[PDB]
Amino acid sequence: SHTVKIYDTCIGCTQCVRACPTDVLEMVPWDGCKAAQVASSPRTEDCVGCKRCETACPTDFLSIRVYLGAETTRSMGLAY
Amino acid sequence: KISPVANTGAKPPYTFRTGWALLLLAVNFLVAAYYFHII
Amino acid sequence: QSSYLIKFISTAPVAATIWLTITAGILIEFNRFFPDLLFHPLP
Amino acid sequence: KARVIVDKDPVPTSFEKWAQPGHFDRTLARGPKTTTWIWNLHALAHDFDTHTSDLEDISRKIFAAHFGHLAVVTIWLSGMIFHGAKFSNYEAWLSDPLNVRPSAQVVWPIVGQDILNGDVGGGFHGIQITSGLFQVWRGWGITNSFQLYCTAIGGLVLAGLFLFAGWFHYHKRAPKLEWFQNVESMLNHHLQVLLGCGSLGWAGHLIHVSAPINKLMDAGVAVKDIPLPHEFILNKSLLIDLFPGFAAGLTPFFTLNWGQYADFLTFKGGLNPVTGGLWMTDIAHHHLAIAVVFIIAGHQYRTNWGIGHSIKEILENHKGPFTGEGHKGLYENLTTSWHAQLATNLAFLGSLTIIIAHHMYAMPPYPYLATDYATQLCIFTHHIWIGGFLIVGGAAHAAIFMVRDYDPVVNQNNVLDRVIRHRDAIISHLNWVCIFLGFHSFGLYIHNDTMRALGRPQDMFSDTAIQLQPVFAQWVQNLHTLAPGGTAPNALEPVSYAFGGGVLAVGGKVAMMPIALGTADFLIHHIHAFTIHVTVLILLKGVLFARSSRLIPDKANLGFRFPCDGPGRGGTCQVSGWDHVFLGLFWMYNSLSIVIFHFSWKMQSDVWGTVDAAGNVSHITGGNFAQSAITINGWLRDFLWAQASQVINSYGSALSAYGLMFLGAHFVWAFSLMFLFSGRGYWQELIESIVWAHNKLKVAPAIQPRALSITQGRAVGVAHYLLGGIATTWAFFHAHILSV
Amino acid sequence: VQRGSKVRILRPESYWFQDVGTVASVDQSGIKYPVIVRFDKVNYAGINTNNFAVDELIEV
Amino acid sequence: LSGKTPLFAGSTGGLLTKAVEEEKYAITWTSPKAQVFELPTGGAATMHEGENLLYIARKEYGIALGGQLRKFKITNYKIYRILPSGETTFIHPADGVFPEKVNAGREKVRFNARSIGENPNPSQVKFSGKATYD
Amino acid sequence: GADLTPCAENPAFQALAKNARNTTADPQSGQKRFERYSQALCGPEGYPHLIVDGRLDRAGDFLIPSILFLYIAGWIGWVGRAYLQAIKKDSDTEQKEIQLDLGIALPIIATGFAWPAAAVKELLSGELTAKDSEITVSP
Ligand code: CLA
Ligand code: CLA
Ligand code: CLA
Ligand code: CLA
Ligand SMILES: CC1=C(C/C=C(\C)CCC[C@H](C)CCC[C@H](C)CCCC(C)C)C(=O)c2ccccc2C1=O
Ligand code: SF4
Ligand code: SF4
Repeated sequence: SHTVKIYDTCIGCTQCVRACPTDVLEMVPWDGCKAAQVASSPRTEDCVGCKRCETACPTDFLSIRVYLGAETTRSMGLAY
Repeated sequence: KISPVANTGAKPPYTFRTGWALLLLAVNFLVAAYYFHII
Repeated sequence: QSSYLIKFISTAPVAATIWLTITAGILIEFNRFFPDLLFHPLP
Repeated sequence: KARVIVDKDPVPTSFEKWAQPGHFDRTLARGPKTTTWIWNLHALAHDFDTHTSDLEDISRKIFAAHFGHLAVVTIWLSGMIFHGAKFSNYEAWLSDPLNVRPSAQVVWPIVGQDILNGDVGGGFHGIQITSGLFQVWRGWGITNSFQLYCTAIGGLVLAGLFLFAGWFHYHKRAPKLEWFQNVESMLNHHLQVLLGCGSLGWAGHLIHVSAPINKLMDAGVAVKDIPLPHEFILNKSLLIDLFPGFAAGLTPFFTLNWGQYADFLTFKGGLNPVTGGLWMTDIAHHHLAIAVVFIIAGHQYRTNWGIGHSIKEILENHKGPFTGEGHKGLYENLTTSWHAQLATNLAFLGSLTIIIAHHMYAMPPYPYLATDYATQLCIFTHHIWIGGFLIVGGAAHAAIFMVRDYDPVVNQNNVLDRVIRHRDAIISHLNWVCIFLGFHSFGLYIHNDTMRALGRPQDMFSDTAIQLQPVFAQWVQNLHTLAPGGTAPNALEPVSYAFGGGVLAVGGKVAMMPIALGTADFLIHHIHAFTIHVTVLILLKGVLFARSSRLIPDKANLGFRFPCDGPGRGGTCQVSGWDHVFLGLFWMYNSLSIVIFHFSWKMQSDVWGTVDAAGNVSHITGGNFAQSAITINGWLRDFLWAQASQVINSYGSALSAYGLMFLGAHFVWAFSLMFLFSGRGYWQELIESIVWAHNKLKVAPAIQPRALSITQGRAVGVAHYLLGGIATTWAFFHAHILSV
Repeated sequence: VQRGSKVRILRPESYWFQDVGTVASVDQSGIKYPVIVRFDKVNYAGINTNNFAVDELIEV
Repeated sequence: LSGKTPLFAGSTGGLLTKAVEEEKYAITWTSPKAQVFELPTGGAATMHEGENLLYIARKEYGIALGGQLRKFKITNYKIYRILPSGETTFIHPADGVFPEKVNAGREKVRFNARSIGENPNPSQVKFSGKATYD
Repeated sequence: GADLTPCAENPAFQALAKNARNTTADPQSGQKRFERYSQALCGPEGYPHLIVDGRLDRAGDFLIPSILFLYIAGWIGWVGRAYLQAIKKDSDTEQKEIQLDLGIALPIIATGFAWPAAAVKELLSGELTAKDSEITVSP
């Protein structure tokens, strides 16, 4: 399915997890001193690719990037 | 930061650029001289 | 106050409208008296 | 319980807000950081629902906004009447209406406009109008210019009163909300006074002023000899000579001896032979009958005295077996949301404007309209196009209500709630009808277009070959011919000569004629039904799925107007209720563009044309509609290619401007495709590289440039697409008929 | 770089690349991209701020 | 799964044969009060006093519904994934804490220590099965 | 030219002068138009064909109108550029573009008649252009 990649420029807004409709994302802690918050993509099978996460990311350019790929019943949002 | 987006390595006069340009300009004046029957 | 009214003309549309009308009026003025021009006459 | 509450000095009248643009919203008020702020400043200007949540400020803004709008319409109508006074040939048109063309515009002697001023008769060189105001002012009884001058001044005065009112009712004297919510008082007042008494007064005008004036002018009396309207009131001998019913006076009215007024109140039900137009006496009997009906109809609702209905009671009691709670909760919707009221008022008003166009051509209600083929088409076309736009707006605001103002608590198992539940069944079946009609209605043209090319006319769906006769319409036609003396015993003639009767010839031209329905008309009426159903499919789907969909469950939080939700789920593009409206407008165009061509070709072919004294009619195209309108090539050959000859050859004549705008309209239509096909992703990249050149030369702008938004690019396209589309037919219809 | 200083950003794949900007503050910690910067020109999303590293910045 | 279905007469927008054949999801929640709420796909329904249950064709319908319930001040919403063999799993709050808030048990998944700007050029990676974003 | 002759020898031009089609309110505008048009060369169709070759004899066709535009056009661009750079120094720059501070603009609009003289000064110096490293460019 699709792949959501999260890069070093995260700052811990948490907005990506909120805008997501499918709960593909989760905020995890960082062992480092940067912050106690990093975005993750644990369940990418439910990613549909609506790019709402990329609309809520206030970086110079996207810390969290969604790369489209192979399709499935879930990623296409087909209730039939 | 691999490739610089701006070019470098040229001096104010730009001799090599100007020499070929003035030559191309001279042919145009020559064809014009043939058009006006100056030659 | 009068200052508030001047800024309304200072805005883009009212300023653009008055200027282009003055600009257009000059051309319509010139084409009236001097009817048709395609080239400058040659002395 | 319908009191008049008015607040005192709600808002000041300072000029300071003019200085600061963006006072609408907190976002726009901050500043213009980018160029999208400029486009957003306009797209939200009349969106009062976004500015303030307080419903009072919404209604006060709207009530004052209508007043400024009426000032515009009154200034417009006054200008038409003013142009009729100074720059017009109306006074010459009255003496010789048939052989003189109507004109009201004069271009100035400058670079070469002056060719547009053409000989239209009456010693006047000007543009030939097609609005029909000359026929209107004649029906009103205006016989000189000064009398026409005074009416223009009153409109400007009336315009100022409307303009003064909105200031008065927004700055000084603002009504509260519950003053607006008294809908029961609103309906009584509008029905009885605006529509009832307004019609009643016009009956007094037609009886006193118009009908005697029209009768004298029709009987050969010169305009100089016709008395003025005031003289009829003072001297009653004049009315008695024309209408002897006045000799009895008002006593027969109160004693119910209404037969005495049979002279000037009639049911002739036909057109005046001398002037193509309905009898003024019927128009007098007309408005008198309707005023009583409207005045009666208004008293239904309660309005503080206990006598009448609560509309809530009528709706709630109209439930049934298949609809659980019925109309319970709707009255709260119409009273809560302005958008829902707009959707109803705009949709049905649009359908009126189409119905009006249909009644007017078959029943010309003004003198000398039928002979003026130019005025009939332009009126029939303009009204259909207006009604088409309004009907589409009704679906838009229906969706805006559903996104913003729809409450699930109120609409709980009501009629609206059930429709949303089985929205799938409504659309899947409507989809089947659209495919069924499109195959049959249009595929039959392809079969005829194919068979004729193969050389098999025996197999066409034609009048001589296999034929599809509209037997039901042929039958309903026949009843209206036999209704006079049958099911309409007091009717002398059929209601319209289009249904049947005999040919009516005003001068050399035919005013109206029976419209025989053949196989060609069978197909076209289904084409119209086909295009209308698809337009409903696009719009109705926009309303029901505006709130949610299987593809997008939460479509309301995104809003009514949003471009997409990402490239996920396949592609979620043009899923909003806005984008459905954007699509329906193209189909509204395709729906109505055939209507005006069906009217233009048939009337030219079957109805209109010069008639000989011996009884032979020579139509304009001569039966071209019967055999050629069953194939697409015929519409391309006999209608578009043939009738457009006057347009392209209009250069060097008074009609040359039509050939230009006919040509320039093709530009804007193609210019639309630049926006519809393309996309913002390209254009911001091009603006990027162009900004580099300005940053180089230090011409960079402070307001950073930004490409047009996605939905805006669709909005601009449909604007050009319809503007360049309609304007083409506008010049094609004008120049072809003004020459013919 | 110090507080209030104007700097040219050298990071590519950025909207304000090769453009000046004022340093609002610096995080005195071991975090990557500590320096906060504010520019006059907004980006496409309208953020008007972003954190950047010291190596990318040059003191104008 | 135990709960009362919200009372609504039915709607064409709902579960299809994909529910029985492939998978269906179910959302459960507890209420203080019986109220009216808009369903994820068309219509309105009257949620019961406590322990409500609803079967939804997709996971998006539930989280979309969960946002609506939060506006009614209900945060004890739970989603399940029901397979045709009856298998049920606690899908959305796999950890009891919500995804927005932090928990120690979680770990990084698909993290790139580099920046997007430092991605490798694709010409460096061709005829190898590798993608640039890895 | 291509079968191109002077006006008076051309028979086509003689006929078109009779069919005047007077443009302006002046009754003899049509005759005065064709009279002034005698200088240009007319083809077989009888319409004047301009020559933009650059001959001094026919500078009125394009060359004289050519210079008249560029002087006007540089006035517009130079005034726009100076007005824009002047705004950039002030505090609120965005609002000034929409709402024009005429106190700043009209002095700048007054200047511009000698736009080439001010242009060459910024041309010789680095005022006209900017460094490529200063400008933003995509990767
Ligand atoms: C007597 C003068 C006067 C003055 C000083 C004001 C002043 C004000 N009015 Mg007001 N108003 C007036 C008359 C006046 N009004 C009248 C006569 C009406 C009845 C129509 C209204 C109805 C009215 C409403 C309903 C509202 C205001 C509002 C306002 C405030 C903000 C207006 C603003 O910034 O936009 C200034 C806008 C303009 C100058 C543009 C106006 C465009 C006119 C009306 C239409 C032109 C149509 C034109 C023919 C179209 C051609 C198109 C084509 C040729 C291109 C401000 C205090 C608003 C307010 O209080 O905000 C909270 C508000 O909601 N007014
Ligand atoms: C009684 C009529 C009526 C009324 C009162 C409204 C009122 C409204 N509409 Mg609406 N609408 C109507 C009819 C009406 N509409 C019709 C008939 C259609 C179908 C075409 C629509 C389609 C429609 C859409 C699709 C949308 C609205 C929206 C809105 C709201 C905001 C619009 C706004 O900010 O205005 C400002 C609007 C503009 C500045 C657009 C200008 C369009 C120009 C006039 C087009 C050019 C036409 C012109 C004749 C061309 C020739 C001249 C030109 C060459 C110079 C507002 C409540 C918006 C909304 O979401 O509501 C909340 C929205 O998105 N309307
Ligand atoms: C000429 C161009 C054209 C055509 C043919 C169509 C056709 C269609 N559009 Mg459409 N559309 C168009 C342009 C066109 N569109 C444009 C430009 C837009 C943008 C505004 C849209 C926007 C649009 C929307 C928004 C909607 C449609 C819908 C429809 C469908 C209506 C159902 C119907 O008529 O039955 C099908 C009829 C035909 C295809 C007509 C010709 C068929 C012939 C008679 C049969 C072919 C002969 C034979 C079998 C061929 C066999 C060959 C063999 C060798 C394979 C239909 C598929 C609606 C829809 O899908 O609802 C069902 C809908 O909602 N369209
Ligand atoms: C889409 C509309 C349409 C229709 C209605 C027709 C109709 C016809 N075509 Mg034709 N055609 C069309 C489009 C159409 N054409 C197009 C688009 C082309 C171009 C490719 C052609 C090209 C063409 C050629 C080249 C020829 C025809 C011919 C014919 C005729 C013979 C049909 C035949 O043999 O099929 C037989 C039909 C069937 C076996 C099935 C019909 C389906 C039935 C009626 C369904 C009924 C459903 C029922 C009511 C529901 C039950 C409900 C339940 C509860 C009980 C007939 C008049 C022939 C001819 O010579 O014409 C005289 C011929 O040679 N056609
Ligand atoms: C061309 C195009 C653009 C770009 C269009 C733009 C940028 C239109 C710009 C219109 C005007 C000309 C901008 C400048 C307005 C100035 C105020 C005018 C100067 C003032 C004088 C005229 C007085 C899109 O953004 C787009 C988006 C989505 C789908 C298709 C398209 C599309 O086709
Ligand atoms: S930068 Fe993007 S991914 Fe990082 S916390 Fe903010 S919204 Fe989430
Ligand atoms: S594309 Fe959609 S599913 Fe994927 S992370 Fe963004 S919001 Fe979540």
